[PDB]
Amino acid sequence: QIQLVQSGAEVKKPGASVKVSCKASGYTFASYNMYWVRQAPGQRLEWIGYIDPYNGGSSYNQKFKGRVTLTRDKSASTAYMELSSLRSEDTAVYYCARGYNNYKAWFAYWGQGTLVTVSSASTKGPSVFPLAPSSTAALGCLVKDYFPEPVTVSWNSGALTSGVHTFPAVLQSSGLYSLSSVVTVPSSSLGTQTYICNVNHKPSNTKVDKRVEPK
Amino acid sequence: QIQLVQSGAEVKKPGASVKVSCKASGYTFASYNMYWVRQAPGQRLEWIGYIDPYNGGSSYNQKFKGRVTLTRDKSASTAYMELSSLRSEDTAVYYCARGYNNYKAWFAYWGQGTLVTVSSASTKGPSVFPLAPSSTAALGCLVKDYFPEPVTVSWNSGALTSGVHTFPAVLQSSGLYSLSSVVTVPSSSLGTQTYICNVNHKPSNTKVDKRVEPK
Amino acid sequence: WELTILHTNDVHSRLEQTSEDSSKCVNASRCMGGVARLFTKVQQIRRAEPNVLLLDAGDQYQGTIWFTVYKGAEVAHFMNALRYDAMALGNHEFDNGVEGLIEPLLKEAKFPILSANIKAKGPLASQISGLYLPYKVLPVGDEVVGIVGYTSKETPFLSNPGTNLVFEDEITALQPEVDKLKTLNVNKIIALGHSGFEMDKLIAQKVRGVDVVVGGHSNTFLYTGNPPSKEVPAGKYPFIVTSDDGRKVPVVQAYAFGKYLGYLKIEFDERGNVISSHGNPILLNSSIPEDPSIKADINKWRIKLDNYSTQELGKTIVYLDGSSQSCRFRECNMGNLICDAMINNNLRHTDEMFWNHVSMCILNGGGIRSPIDERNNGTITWENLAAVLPFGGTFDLVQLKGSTLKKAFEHSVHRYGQSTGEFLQVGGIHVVYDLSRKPGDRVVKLDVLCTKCRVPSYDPLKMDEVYKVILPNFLANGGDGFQMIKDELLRHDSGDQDINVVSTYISKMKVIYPAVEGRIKHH
Amino acid sequence: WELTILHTNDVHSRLEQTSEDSSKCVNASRCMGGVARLFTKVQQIRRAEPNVLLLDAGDQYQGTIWFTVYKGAEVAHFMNALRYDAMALGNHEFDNGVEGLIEPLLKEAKFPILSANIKAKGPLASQISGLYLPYKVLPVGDEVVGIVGYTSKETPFLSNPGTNLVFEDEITALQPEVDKLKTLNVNKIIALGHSGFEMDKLIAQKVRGVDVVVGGHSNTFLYTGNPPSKEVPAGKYPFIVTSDDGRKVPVVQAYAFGKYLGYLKIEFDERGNVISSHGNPILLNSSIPEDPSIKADINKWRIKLDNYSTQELGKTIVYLDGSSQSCRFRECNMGNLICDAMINNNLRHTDEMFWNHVSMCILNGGGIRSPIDERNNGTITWENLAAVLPFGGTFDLVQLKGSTLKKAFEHSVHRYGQSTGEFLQVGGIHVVYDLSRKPGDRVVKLDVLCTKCRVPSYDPLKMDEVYKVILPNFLANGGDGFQMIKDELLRHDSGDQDINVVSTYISKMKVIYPAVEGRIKHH
Amino acid sequence: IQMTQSPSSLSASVGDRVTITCKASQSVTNDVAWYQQKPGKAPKLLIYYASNRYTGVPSRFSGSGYGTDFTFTISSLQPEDIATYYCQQDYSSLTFGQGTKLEIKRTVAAPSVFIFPPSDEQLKSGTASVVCLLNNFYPREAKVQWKVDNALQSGNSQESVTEQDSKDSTYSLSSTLTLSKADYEKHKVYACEVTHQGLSSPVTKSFNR
Amino acid sequence: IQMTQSPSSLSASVGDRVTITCKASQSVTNDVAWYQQKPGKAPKLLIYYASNRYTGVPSRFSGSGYGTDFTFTISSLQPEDIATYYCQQDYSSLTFGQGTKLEIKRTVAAPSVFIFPPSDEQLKSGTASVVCLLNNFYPREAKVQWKVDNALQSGNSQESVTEQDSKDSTYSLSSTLTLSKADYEKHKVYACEVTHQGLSSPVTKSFNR
Ligand SMILES: *[C@@H]1O[C@H](CO)[C@@H](O)[C@H](O)[C@H]1NC(C)=O
Ligand SMILES: *[C@@H]1O[C@H](CO)[C@@H](O)[C@H](O)[C@H]1NC(C)=O
Ligand SMILES: [Zn+2]
Ligand SMILES: [Zn+2]
Ligand SMILES: [Zn+2]
Ligand SMILES: [Zn+2]
Repeated sequence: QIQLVQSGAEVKKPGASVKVSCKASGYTFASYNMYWVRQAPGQRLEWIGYIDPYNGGSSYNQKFKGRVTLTRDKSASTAYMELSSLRSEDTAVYYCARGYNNYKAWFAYWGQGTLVTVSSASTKGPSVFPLAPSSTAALGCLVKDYFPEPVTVSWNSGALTSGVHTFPAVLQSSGLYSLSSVVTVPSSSLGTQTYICNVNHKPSNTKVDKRVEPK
Repeated sequence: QIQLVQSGAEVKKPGASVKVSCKASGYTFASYNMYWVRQAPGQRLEWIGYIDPYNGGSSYNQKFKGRVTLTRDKSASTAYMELSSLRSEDTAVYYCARGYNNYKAWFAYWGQGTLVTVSSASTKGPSVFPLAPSSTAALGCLVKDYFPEPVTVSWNSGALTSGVHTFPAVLQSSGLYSLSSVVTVPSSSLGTQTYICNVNHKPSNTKVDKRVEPK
Repeated sequence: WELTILHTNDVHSRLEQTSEDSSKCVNASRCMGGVARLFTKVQQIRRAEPNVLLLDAGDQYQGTIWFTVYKGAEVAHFMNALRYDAMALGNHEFDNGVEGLIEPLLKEAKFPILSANIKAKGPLASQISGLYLPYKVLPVGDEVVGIVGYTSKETPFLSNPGTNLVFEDEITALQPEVDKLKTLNVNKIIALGHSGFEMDKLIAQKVRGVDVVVGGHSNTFLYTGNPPSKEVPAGKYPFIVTSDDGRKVPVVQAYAFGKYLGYLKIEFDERGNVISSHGNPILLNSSIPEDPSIKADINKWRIKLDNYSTQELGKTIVYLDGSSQSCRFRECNMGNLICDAMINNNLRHTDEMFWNHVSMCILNGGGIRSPIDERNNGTITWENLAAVLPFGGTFDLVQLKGSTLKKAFEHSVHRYGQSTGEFLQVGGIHVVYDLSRKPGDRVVKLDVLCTKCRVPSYDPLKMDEVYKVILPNFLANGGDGFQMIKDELLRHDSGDQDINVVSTYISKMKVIYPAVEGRIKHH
Repeated sequence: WELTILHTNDVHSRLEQTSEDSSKCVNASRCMGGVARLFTKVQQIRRAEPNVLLLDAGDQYQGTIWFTVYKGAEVAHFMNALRYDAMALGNHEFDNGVEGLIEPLLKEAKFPILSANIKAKGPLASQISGLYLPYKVLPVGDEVVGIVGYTSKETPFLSNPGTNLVFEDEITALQPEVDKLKTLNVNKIIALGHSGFEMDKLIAQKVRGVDVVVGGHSNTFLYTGNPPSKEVPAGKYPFIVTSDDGRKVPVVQAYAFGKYLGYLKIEFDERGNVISSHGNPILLNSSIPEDPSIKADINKWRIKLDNYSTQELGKTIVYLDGSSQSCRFRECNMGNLICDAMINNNLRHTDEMFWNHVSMCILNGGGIRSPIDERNNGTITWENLAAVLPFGGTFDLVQLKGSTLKKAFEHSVHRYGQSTGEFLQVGGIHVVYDLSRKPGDRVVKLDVLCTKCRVPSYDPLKMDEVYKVILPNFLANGGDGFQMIKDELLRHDSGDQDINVVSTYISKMKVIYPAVEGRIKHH
Repeated sequence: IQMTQSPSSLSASVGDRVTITCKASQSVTNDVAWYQQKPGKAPKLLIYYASNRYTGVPSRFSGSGYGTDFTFTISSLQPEDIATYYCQQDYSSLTFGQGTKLEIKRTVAAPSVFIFPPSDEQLKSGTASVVCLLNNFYPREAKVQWKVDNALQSGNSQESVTEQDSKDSTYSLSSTLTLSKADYEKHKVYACEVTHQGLSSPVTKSFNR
Repeated sequence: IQMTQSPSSLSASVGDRVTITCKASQSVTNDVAWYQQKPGKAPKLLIYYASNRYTGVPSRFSGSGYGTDFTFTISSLQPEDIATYYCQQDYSSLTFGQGTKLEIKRTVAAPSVFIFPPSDEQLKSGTASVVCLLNNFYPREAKVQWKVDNALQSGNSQESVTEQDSKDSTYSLSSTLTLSKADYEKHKVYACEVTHQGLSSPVTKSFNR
């Protein structure tokens, strides 16, 4: 159904290079140009470049002349975006996008995005703590002391969606992030229904499933 | 070149039948009518009949009411003439003939003839006697007392022809024929040349070779 | 004194019963003619009438496999079996030369064969002497009837008589013989011959002494009243001529292919003058049974012929019209097929510029000798084909100037209407005639198919341009009066055998359907 | 300000270089066109001229086995590789329906695709929304040029657009768009479209604001001076029209099959008014080398096509003229070939009284798409044939009254001279036209081949008589404006596939040599 | 070519007509597109060629303009429209606008306050985190004040507010008071006082270790 | 139909014009033929259709006539023409003429006379035959008279004359006097007297036992 699936979040030191992948399905990959754009915090969507996957010919935004290299594997229906000499300013969400047609850049199709964090700071896995309800009812999870972003929180493998509030991460004074994922559920369901918060953190390969229980 | 070859002389008793054959060569036998005629001594050429060899259909001279039957053997290119209830009046030379064309009876082609002799008498062989010269010169042979007519005299197996006079046979008072074959030769050759008369008589199977010498 | 004349002409090898159109008999119950049936009618007439004469006005030779194989021996044999009283020589009796006439026919016939305007010369004189006669006085009861022959003056151009036979003008040759017959006290004279209805009328008009004319050549059908079959009468039977000496002379012809038996009753006065004439040709249809003996004979002779019927060459979904009424008068679809067969044989892939070295074909109508019926599951056999093309000729390549070919097309129509053989069937030529015009100026349009072109298309004939034409050797040799071809052709190369060309073409095509598409147009 | 208008139209799958006649390239050294050679010329021009626009006036779709196999993906790909600036939709862009246009051409193109007089309806409206546009304002240097498309009003009868596409009159649809462009301060407006030289002339004259008309459809060749190849100019390049508002508007077309590259240099004043116009189509001959990169690409794509380039169907000894200059104007030998194959396919054995149930054939010249050359040892391959009959249609059997067929022949030539597809080719029919007569009354003679006959021959058409005709399903469905056929036909039975019928006949015949024989005649 | 969006941020009630502008530094013809972006997601194409609506986008969304001045409209503001809207040009190269954050005005809704004590598992690291949840409230203007006993804290604690709800159109606030294990195990009653427009008096939620 | 030939028999000189006729009882038109027949042979066709000469027959032979009156001519009589000529009709049935024997007139030639005594072999049967040979003479009119010793015999003896010739055109005569052995062995001198036009006086040839 025309889906673009990107490689997951990366954390790279300043000076390093990063290669983001974009797998296309639902149409003839080789027949349409693939765009690369990014979104840096409060900076506005910025074009990187585009590639013709038939011959590998690309056109780049002058801002990344000699820094970005666009490639593709035809047999794998995948487009690659490699950004070298990584600066802290490259901390952004990287997107691959395709047009409604091959003429204009009216991006009807987008990849989920790939967060690239350019830091010299050391990667740390979160410590997940439960937020037990005190005797309609609320309970949650405290995702404390982690680096870098992002962190993804699910409630019961991802099927419990109603009343869920996963709060934006806050940078502490230690240079570590602290996140809270909370859920409002009926009080009557505290002594039957189970609540498990599934915390994933790709850069440190942390996958914690915490059981939230009273008192 | 178109040839018609007949059966050979016959001698039959009154009341008997005779079948004369005629073998045709040089043309397609089945495609032309074959005629039959007879020549009796001093009685003029008389038509017997004709036959279409293709189907065996024949037209006959009314004179031979019945008696005469004309047939053929297609495979043998031979035509047959059978005359029954033989009378002494049937002593004749029988001929088969075919016209220049199949339209008119202009007999361009004739058989050699077949002598049929009708007699109630008895067959007798000739007695050959020499006719010795008396001292340009003549000598001969006397072919005496022979009843059946077909006789033939040759001088030295048939190649001495000059001066040869084979006289017509004469009926004696006994009912037997007497014939004389004579030859005129030079007198000078009587003591340095030989003379042999070869008398043949088919009906009695007589073949006499007589030596003619002086005095 | 009463005389019943029974007559045939242009039998053209139709020994066996045929289809209404002269072609091979399929549905026997609808079949006509044949010697077996003719015998029955002849035999019936001989029993009822006291003075009968059975006459043939020539062209017994050529027409079917019967002649191809038996070469005249079947003519002699079956004419002898029917007991013909006389026969005049036709032009087709010379198809196999003088030698082919002398043997089998002349030597095997049981009746006189006559001509009177044919004179032999040189070594032939003695060789043919007495085999054919100018006339023959025949006994009929207590009377005698003189039958005097004649053969078309045109025979040297229509057949192969050779150089030692001279064909004198019919009227000039006939007058002394008829005059001689009257001195021999013959007062009843029949002129039997093969020259055509126009000549037959001239003989009746100009030859003093002729009591009756019995003709052939033109396949003329004369009838009094409503005719019994598909043939359209040219006039009444008998056709009456008023002679220059003021006498009424009945002229007769009995169509062709032994379909009809010409029947003419004549009454003469004591002086041999025609005082009464009536009659009509007898349609020899299935009502008249075939003679069992003659049928058994025909069947015996038919075994040697069965080799030509044992294989299908191809099929036709259309009737193949090779009838003289069509092919000698206008464009016929058989003519078209043969010409298409003719050009297909000469496909030589040499050079660019020319799509093929030859695009044009011309075929005299007189060369097409039979139609082919499509109703026996459309099968065409070698036999079926051998009746259309019996002459064993070749289809040759010639180089003619436009003028030569224009003269050829004028000759084709110079005496149109007499059913003459010179009318041309074409291929890769589109001709238009105005027959109301004077002979020699009847062609009004003559367009020819191009060769020096990649797309073939029709352009007008240029008088000084040399064209390659496919044509029978007969025409290349000046046949049917095409003297301008023999005399003016620039090149002549002999080709393949006529019948082979057409069977090969049928076999390649598998299923044929030639049409009459406007190659030849009149007004 | 000077603009260089580079333009193509009616390329019709001529991706590879072709022979002078647009058929398959044999002798490469004498070969013309193709996208690899076009690229070279286009690139050379872009380097020398500052303001360039490369435009296509439709009909890239349908023509060779490139389209049969790649179904428009080769159009998108190679037009993107040449960097076309815009394309107007032609009639053949709907040959595979709307779905066959949307995918792949519309979604894969890297340039705008235009029409303006095409309005989508029902479910299609949202499905095609934004994929084709009425116009596009394009930046050319410091300036902007408005390009407004248009497609033949006749497309529902010529192709398969379906029922949810409405084709408005071109002049009525263009006026608001051009008027709108002038309000958006666009002073240089090009009308690019596929309607034919006559309509292009009317657009120039009647649509106020149109600076230059770039057309197609009619395969019009215009030239100023002595032309470089076999094409004969219909007029000068550019063709100057005087508008109803008194302006000189240049009108241009670049023939067809990518043989020529349209080249027009326009000089504009500051206000967007044409000061001058000059130019000529560029003959894309072997002097212009093929681009090695585009040639390597064409070769990569050519592999999937080769399994149809092999096996010989038969041979031809004549040039098979399937050129539109022939087939849309007069009798063409390819036309006669296809009709002969059509009749031959329908040979059905039934009824003594009928030689065959059907004898007539009619085929529109717009259905014959290519000639076949005889010079490569006369070989006819499936590929060669697929360029002549690319539509994958059927040859159907219809029952038509004589009047319906007479109306059909009147429609055939009602607007003769515009190179329109409705001109009829025939089989078993002999038609004569007098084109000097008023439309609807140009048929002076109409004779047809008989069916209820044993010998087929031509007789005049009877108005109330029902005739069986072999005809493509396209015409049976009322294509090319043959509404009287769809509406008045008495019976319709679908037949065999068009290409198979002609291949079978070529194979049966082995060696073909169709001629132009006079089936269609004028005055 | 620079794409400048004014209003930059705006609030409107449900059912309102909302108009947002995009200005191009030079003429871009009609080569403008509009996108809707929700927090953790990629932008969704809404309008292209300045006015042409993309496939399933509702008829209440529209675009207008030609060269330089562009307009985007929501003719009946719905709670699902809660996003940042971006304009884009694809005339010269490719540039985007800096966005317009759309927020919806709703009736005053009081927050449902909750107190969460630090878990025993957290007392391993040597620090204690006591969080206060302010669930589904409008407007976002809310005061969170921590009381260790009766002593008001003014150094520790970090606030965090969720993006407006797509259905409810409310906000949620999380405040986390952080002390060391020893400092925490010194005091008894920890409280979180909440002041908001929906609350008659400041609501306090407490617990004791 | 009867075919009657007058002259019936003839004698003419080499090379005189010889004309022979054939009369038919009824008209036969020209359906008449002529043949030449030599003794031991079959007839040879000479002329047919009354006037037509058959192949190879010499131009000196000719025929003429029409119905009833027919004529056959030899314009230069040759010794080879020595034969019997027959006419024939094939008009109604088939009938022949009774013939015309042609003999040639030559100069008088005397016979060479010879006497042959009876052989000793003949004296076994009891009878004696004494032959007299008259070799090559013209005309055939010759008188042979036997004298026993010297009584004239007028009971016994039988004459025999050969057919004319082909070259010489002469005749040969044989006379055979027959007596019994006893009657023969009684007399001494046996004589044969010959009287002919070529002999001045009757020539006598004798012998004695
Ligand atoms: C034969 O023809 C005659 C007319 O001459 C006709 O009366 C008869 O019915 C025909 N017979 C057949 C079997 O056709
Ligand atoms: C190509 O066409 C031009 C223009 O007619 C001509 O000058 C040139 O010779 C042509 N080249 C070839 C190879 O035919
Ligand atoms: Zn004839
Ligand atoms: Zn004839
Ligand atoms: Zn076209
Ligand atoms: Zn078109």
